[PDB]
Amino acid sequence: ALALDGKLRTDSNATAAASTDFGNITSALPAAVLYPSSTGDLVALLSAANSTPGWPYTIAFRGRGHSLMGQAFAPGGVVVNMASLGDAAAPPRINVSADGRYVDAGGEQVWIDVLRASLARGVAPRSWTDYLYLTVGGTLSNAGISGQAFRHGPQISNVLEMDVITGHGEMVTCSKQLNADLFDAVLGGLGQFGVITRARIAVEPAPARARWVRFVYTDFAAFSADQERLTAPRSFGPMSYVEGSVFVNQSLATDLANTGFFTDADVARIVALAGERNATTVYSIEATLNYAAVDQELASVLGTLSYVEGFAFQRDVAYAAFLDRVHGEEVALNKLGLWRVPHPWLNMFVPRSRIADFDRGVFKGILQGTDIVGPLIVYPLNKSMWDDGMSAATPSEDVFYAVSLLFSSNDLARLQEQNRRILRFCDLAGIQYKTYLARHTDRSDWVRHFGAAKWNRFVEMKNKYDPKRLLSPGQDIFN
Ligand SMILES: *Cc1cc2c(cc1C)nc1c(=O)[nH]c(=O)nc-1n2C[C@H](O)[C@H](O)[C@H](O)COP(=O)(O)OP(=O)(O)OC[C@H]1O[C@@H](n2cnc3c(N)ncnc32)[C@H](O)[C@@H]1O
Ligand SMILES: *[C@@H]1O[C@H](CO)[C@@H](O[C@@H]2O[C@H](CO)[C@@H](O)[C@H](O)[C@H]2NC(C)=O)[C@H](O)[C@H]1NC(C)=O
Ligand SMILES: CC(C)=CCNc1ncnc2[nH]cnc12
Ligand SMILES: *[C@@H]1O[C@H](CO)[C@@H](O)[C@H](O)[C@H]1NC(C)=O
Ligand SMILES: *[C@@H]1O[C@H](CO)[C@@H](O)[C@H](O)[C@H]1NC(C)=O
Ligand SMILES: *[C@@H]1O[C@H](CO)[C@@H](O)[C@H](O)[C@H]1NC(C)=O
Repeated sequence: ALALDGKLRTDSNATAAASTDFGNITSALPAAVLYPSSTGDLVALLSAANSTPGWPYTIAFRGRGHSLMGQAFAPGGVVVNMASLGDAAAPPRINVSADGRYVDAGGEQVWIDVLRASLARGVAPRSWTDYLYLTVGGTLSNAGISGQAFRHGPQISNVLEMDVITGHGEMVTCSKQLNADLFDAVLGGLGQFGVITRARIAVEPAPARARWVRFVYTDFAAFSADQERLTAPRSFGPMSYVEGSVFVNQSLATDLANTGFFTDADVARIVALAGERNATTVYSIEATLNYAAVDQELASVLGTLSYVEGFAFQRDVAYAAFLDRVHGEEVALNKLGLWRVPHPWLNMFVPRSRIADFDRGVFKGILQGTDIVGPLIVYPLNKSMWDDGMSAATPSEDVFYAVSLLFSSNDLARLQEQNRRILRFCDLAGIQYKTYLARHTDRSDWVRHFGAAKWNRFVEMKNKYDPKRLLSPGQDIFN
């Protein structure tokens, strides 16, 4: 039925393209790839899967395949090429509401396109990812975090409603008011319960510009205290975005230059500072203020901080240019063949009470004396802005840190071993971290990830919405 319409492809080129991801570490060939022209095609697949005894195929939903460890694969199954839903010129897959208070976006749509459509109506989503070439459905199946999340929550806290087709092949509209169980399950739900075909995203009046600062520290305690100050509830302070980065001594000049923020003269000044202080690690807060009034507002906030005097660095850019900053980084790295490489990324949420310990063991310990390529990102988040009824798992403390160690790769085995060593350190130290963007490979690890109560809920939702255990098998939770 679908295959004859050219939609279900089994040819080598189709299966090969759906067999690798951004991680570039694991691969798994699907039996077939669906190229749906409409949500009707997805209903048809899931309905067939639901109603057919001896249905052979697991089903994954490939967004843009930005997964690190095969989460978007369907080994010997069917991968849905979600992008196909956006092929047709009409009808539009992104609709800003009549009053401009939300934007409807297809699950397959990339956030960069949501941005552009929103800005055309003078509005924009409030909560982002660092990198915009990711799908709406993909980030919402994880959490979606960036420097705005401290004050607006992750992207999953900025969804009004969704259309989801479940593993039963039923199209369901869900929200806090209707089918809330599915709504909560799908958000951070790792593609386990159904496919998001549309999500209603909160927007705000679009700021025109961002004053964009980097502040330099040699002292982790000062660096982290200041991040916590900037992101503390008052309602929040003036900063629109707060992240941070870590720079190890061995690759200091190189890693500073690789931010794309510091000029060569800037780098030289920071290298000189680290030298005089014999610092093994340098830290930088990255913050923005969306908008002479800016000058005074910025001066007032900076006055509350304790970065090294002389080491505030400023840029002033269009809001959209700030948001899409990493696109330029990809273009540059790709030209040098340094983008499409293995990415043994380590991402976790570390409770505030143990972040100094993590710094001691990892940044001042394990990572020392290595050539680091890729950003090491660290910044606090506020639990209050997360909904613990949703599937996403976070640490128990009111404040926890996003720690994203974005290693680019004989190097791969070394980096993989290093990541195991970091996790070993955390476990031995009794740090109650949660992984993010990682898949686990046995039951006990997944149960630990969610905790007993949330796991049991996760299973209840799985039985309700995907009883055959077909969906997103690359997460290795039920497969
Ligand atoms: C590649 C990368 C990823 C990334 C990032 C920067 C880069 C260069 N920066 C991020 C950031 O700042 N903050 C953040 O939260 N995440 C960031 N990411 C990671 C990214 O969110 C994940 O890669 C995520 O998976 C989104 O990527 P993508 O849209 O390409 O989705 P996928 O990898 O193909 O699929 C992931 C899982 O979700 C299921 N899925 C996909 N679409 C749907 C829909 N529509 N409905 C239900 N489930 C869906 C897949 O089956 C798979 O399991
Ligand atoms: C954006 O809005 C348009 C309405 O203008 C939606 O287009 C309709 O979509 C349904 C099914 O998705 C079709 O049966 C109709 O024929 C379409 N109407 C028009 C006027 O073309 C579109 O679905 C919306 N997009 C999203 C993702 O919500
Ligand atoms: C959570 C996560 C994977 C964030 C990734 N962020 C980024 N990923 C790749 N390049 C970047 N440059 C700045 N931030 C970058
Ligand atoms: C990673 O990318 C390279 C191209 O540089 C490719 O040859 C290789 O097969 C990929 N590996 C995986 C597991 O995706
Ligand atoms: C799912 O399958 C069952 C048969 O066990 C059937 O009763 C139901 O109609 C199916 N739903 C859809 C939408 O295919
Ligand atoms: C920083 O690393 C360089 C080698 O790359 C070394 O010469 C220097 O001693 C290191 N600085 C400190 C204080 O660790």
